[PDB]
Amino acid sequence: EVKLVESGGGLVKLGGSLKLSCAASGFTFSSYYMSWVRQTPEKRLELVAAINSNGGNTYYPDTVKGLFTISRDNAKNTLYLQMSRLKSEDTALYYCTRLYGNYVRIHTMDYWGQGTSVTVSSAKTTPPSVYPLAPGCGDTTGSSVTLGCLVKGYFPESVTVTWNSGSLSSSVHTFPALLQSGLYTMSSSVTVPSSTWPSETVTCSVAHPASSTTVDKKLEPS
Amino acid sequence: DIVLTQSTSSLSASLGDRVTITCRASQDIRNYLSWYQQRPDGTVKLLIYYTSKLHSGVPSRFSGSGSGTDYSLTITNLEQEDIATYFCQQGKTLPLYTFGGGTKLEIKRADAAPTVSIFPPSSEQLTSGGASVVCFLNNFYPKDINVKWKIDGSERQNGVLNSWTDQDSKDSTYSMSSTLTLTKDEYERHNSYTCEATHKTSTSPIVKSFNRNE
Ligand SMILES: N[C@H]1[C@@H](OP(=O)(O)O)O[C@H](CO[C@@H]2O[C@H](CO)[C@@H](OP(=O)(O)O)[C@H](O)[C@H]2N)[C@@H](O)[C@@H]1O
Repeated sequence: EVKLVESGGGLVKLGGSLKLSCAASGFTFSSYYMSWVRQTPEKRLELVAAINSNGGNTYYPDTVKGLFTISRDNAKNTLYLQMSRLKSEDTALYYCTRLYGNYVRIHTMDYWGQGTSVTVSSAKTTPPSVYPLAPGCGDTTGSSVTLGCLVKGYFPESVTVTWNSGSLSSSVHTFPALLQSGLYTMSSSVTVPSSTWPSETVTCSVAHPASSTTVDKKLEPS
Repeated sequence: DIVLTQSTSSLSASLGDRVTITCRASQDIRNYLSWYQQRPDGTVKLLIYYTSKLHSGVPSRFSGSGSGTDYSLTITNLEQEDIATYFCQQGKTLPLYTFGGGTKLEIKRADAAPTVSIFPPSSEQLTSGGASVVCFLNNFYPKDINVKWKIDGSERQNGVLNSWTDQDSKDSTYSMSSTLTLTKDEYERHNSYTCEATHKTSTSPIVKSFNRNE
């Protein structure tokens, strides 16, 4: 504290509505301007909306005016953003921020929350297909050996890959997801000593919380 | 509608050196320019506001300067915590704030060649009618790499997905995964499968391969 914690994000259909919330602590909330900033998946930042201390004036850049409504509650230390007729393009990370100014002007954002993810899309929720990646044949067997797990055709984000190794150790590369034919594909790799596999069983477990699914796939040498 | 341009998208530097990032406004913002640091996990902190004022708790090796339309952020004696993306923001008139597009700050290290692994499709994926060939290229430096796929002596980009990690916080290397997505029939059409890397660590292409007929 100063601390800002967003909530209410998730998956919404095209043309849907959503309300985010942000709880503030560690300062005198009612003394500060506040705003919502969003960061697109292409990583561009933009101001969505701002509000003065008592909430009498709100401020929208012509981009957002007004599919978005910003409001606050100075008793409950809470900032809200309400959104309606959402479009694909409103997919982004939404940050709550406290504004700071001098006596003349509000000009900077001195604290930010962690952000809430919002995904706006028509595509149906889909668990991933998970395929083990074992080296095709033959060698070089090599000093260490790299195994993988391809996670394809899922929606929305994200997934979690857990490698069961099982008391070995190994580090893991997780590769960021990409769109392909409407859905996400990602992959994960793990590297182990060659005298260790296929002697030891390796399994990749993939969870997809939006579908509430989990699959375990054994890395078959054959 | 004031435009901010950070012309440099990315830059490399070594630990200890002096690094300067520039921001150009399309008009006079009268020193109402701020600098933010975004980490790969998405945490954003304010570093510097009103051109040169340090936010509380920010290390004194960050400084800012400028006026009119031209501003910059300098990091003296770079530390690994400073690897991050840096954004400028003009705040002259609420709600007309604009941000620059960001400048990625990468740590320099010795050239490192990629450990390449190629993976045929599992018979499980083939059973379902799909066929994705995957190549991993791990722990390399520098970031610039050109992977392509050759199939029966024909280069292919259609259906190719490439995904890069961030710089690793422990060895400062990069990794990437290239996946060639095909139908089972497209896959069976051909026999020779090559994941070919072009990287400054090798004079000639680093290649990994297999034949379908095995
Ligand atoms: N007329 C005042 C006004 O000029 P203008 O905004 O129209 O360009 O603001 C000037 C800048 O004020 C300084 O703003 C700093 C940023 O907030 C502030 O530092 P702190 O916030 O750390 O306290 C500083 O105290 C302000 N004086 C001002 O010079 C003009 O007088």
